[PDB]
Amino acid sequence: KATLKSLRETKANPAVSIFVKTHREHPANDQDPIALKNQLKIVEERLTNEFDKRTATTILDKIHAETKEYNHKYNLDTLAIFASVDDVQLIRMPLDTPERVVISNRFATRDLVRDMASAVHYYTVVLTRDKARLIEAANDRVVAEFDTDNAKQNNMEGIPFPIDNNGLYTTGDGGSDRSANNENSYLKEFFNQVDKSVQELWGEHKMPLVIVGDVRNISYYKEVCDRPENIIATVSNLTELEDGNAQRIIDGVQDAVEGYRTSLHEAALGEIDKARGANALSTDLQDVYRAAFQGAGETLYVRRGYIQAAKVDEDAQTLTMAVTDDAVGLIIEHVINNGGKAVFMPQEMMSADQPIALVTRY
Amino acid sequence: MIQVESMLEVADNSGARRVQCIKVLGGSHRRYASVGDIIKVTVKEAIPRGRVKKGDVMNAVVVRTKKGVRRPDGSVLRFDDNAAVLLNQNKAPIATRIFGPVTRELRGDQFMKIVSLAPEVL
Amino acid sequence: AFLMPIEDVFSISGRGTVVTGRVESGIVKVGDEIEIVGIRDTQKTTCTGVEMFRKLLDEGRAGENCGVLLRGTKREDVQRGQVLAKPGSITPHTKFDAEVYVLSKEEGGRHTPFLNGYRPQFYFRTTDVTGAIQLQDGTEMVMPGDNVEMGVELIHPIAMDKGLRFAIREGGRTVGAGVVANVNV
RNA sequence: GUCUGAGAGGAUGAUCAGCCACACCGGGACUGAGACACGGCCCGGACUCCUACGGGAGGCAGCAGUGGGGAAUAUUGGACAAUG
RNA sequence: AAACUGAAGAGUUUGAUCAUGGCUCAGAUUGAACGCU
RNA sequence: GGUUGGCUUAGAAGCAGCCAUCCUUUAAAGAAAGCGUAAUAGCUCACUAGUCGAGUCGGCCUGCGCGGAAGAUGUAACGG
Repeated sequence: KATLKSLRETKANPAVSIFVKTHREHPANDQDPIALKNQLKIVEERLTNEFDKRTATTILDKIHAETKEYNHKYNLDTLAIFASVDDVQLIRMPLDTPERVVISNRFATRDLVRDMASAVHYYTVVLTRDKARLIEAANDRVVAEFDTDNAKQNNMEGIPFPIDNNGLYTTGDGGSDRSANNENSYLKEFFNQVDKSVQELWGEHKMPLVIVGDVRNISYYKEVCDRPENIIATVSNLTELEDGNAQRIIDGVQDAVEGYRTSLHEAALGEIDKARGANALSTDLQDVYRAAFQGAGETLYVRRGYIQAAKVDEDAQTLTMAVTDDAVGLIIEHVINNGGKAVFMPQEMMSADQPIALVTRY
Repeated sequence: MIQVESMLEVADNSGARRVQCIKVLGGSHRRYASVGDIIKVTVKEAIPRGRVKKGDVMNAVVVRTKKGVRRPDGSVLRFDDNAAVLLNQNKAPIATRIFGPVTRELRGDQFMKIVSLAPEVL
Repeated sequence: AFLMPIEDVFSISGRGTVVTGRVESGIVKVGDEIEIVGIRDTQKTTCTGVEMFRKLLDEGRAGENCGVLLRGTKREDVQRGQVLAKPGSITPHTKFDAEVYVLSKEEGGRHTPFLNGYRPQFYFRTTDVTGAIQLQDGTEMVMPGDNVEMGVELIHPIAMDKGLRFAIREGGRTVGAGVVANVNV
């Protein structure tokens, strides 16, 4: 059970979630073993205090049987351990979380939820005066390259990718002269055909696209695009457009992808304001928890690191200030479980005085 | 009569010494700025460790011109230099001292601060 | 007595720390012994002048927007929210009983009712402060439009006494009004 | 002279006493036995303030004291009774 | 009569040793600051 | 009226969707043809009775018409 679709459904007791700040490079990862030891120390002490020593010992030996072969030279940003009385699942995440221990019925999966909510799937259109390429990219990896062996190009009414610019002027025949200065018009029409192929492929999937290429090529394409509202980013400082591989292109578009995610988080503020005006936004922790538990909330807006402990009972729907170690984690779990959405807004865009908001369904 | 690419002295202590007009504001094809008219400037010469630095693009108001300003009786009033006072984003003065005289065309609401801080007003 | 909510805190070299506001009661004069009661512990000072528009004033009385110098006190030991009271006139409190009237949807307010454990913002004179509402024993809900006597626990002390009105917001949207009926300890 | 050192040396030049230099910055002098004058003058300058916008004023490195800087250094006291 | 009175070493390189040699410490002092009192 | 049909779903109450279309007071009333609600609520409809009083309703085919119908020197797409 290494996935979010299994952690939320393994409802053990006690369910122990341990988070360790790890490092990818040396000697920063030199203190990763010590951090792991300290987190397991507090885990053992709390488990003995809250439960029996036998159930602390079985859990800790199970964690140790899996962490004894851990290589700390291959650590990502966070090491998450999900331990039970019977199973232990440890996963490495490129997300940064604050080191903590959560002992509850369910596994603390708000970091997995945030990582999945930050997911961006997009197209990369790589332009050149000589060719066009199309890549499908998920977050920071290439999904596919759109070459000859693909299903999405089987039944195509346009030129399939990779598209060569075999214009009559490029080969030197066809009925045109260089003294006519038609080259810009030729580039515009070639990019128009490229956009035709892009739209044909996009109609079956409908994801935002990033335009990569020279500034002039991007210009011509933007003026020629049939659906220019779906364009979310343009990068003109990416190198080796014709020979570099898809992973290299996706590596080079990551700054623009992050800027796009930031723009989405900025846009979320307007919807929060609309809910506040319509009287459908709850910002108190008690009200937010009650609405989330009774399934009244459609969107949650957390401040990306707003952990809070409280006394929560699901009988009178009360939340008194400190117990549950992550009351915000419980709110996120209820919102997700009742078919809602969770948005983890950045700190510089959501105030620390009001770090949680809930757009309710009524 | 100040147009784009004309240089101006700075009649204030914002830190700038010379500014260059890069836009006469207030109209599609507007040609000249006289005294009291708002211009976009680039700072070409700034005092070390001042508030503005060389290359800032900001607002200024023309305060004196070599071409001169006309008066209702038909008199003209000419200065030996073209000078400007730097403004903030809301077109409000950013200085606390004014150098040299100004004219009464700055009288009003926004540039009353320049008028009150000027050594002499004509 | 004399009371002035502190609005702005700045300083003049040679003269000292000037705390401008609006005098709501009494008068202030050069030599008056005063106290700063509010967010932090009470600090006892003396008045060394009153001015307005960079001009010395004869005396500042209730109604005008006068500013006042404080003797010795520095400009990080006073902040917007405390009040310059006359010694012993008022006391800094964090627990009280109110006559809170919850706004209804028609006037703004909310659809949801106030419930015990709710921590809205409390606007006393010229300062907001988080405070937990504790409904009087025998009640777990307060519908909008009603008006009941609850007990408020502020996070940090606010100078107040029985009679002071205040507003309860939840984001800049007013969700209730109230008047302190009794201060506790 | 002070600290250190057995000494020779080394480090240092608060408080007390002698000498020198300076008095917001640059410059000039007047009066006088004595000054190029800390709480005098003239000119210029920066800064601060008053103005009726024409013009004016000012200098705590005196003693208290303020703001500021700082790790950090005090009273907005009394008397000329004593020595000057 | 007197002003003529004053001088300590230790630890640490080596398997051990002697030497060399740096580092460190025990003293005195202050217009001292900070912490506890 | 059983009844918020069962399921599903945060909620699914005639009216998101999936599976039946049953019964009762009936002159008649769909486990509902629409609007509406987060869901209920609410407004209609189908249907029935009453009023009035004579023809009326909806498909099919066929002829001729209408819209769909924006361009560059000047009407300028009957030669007038």
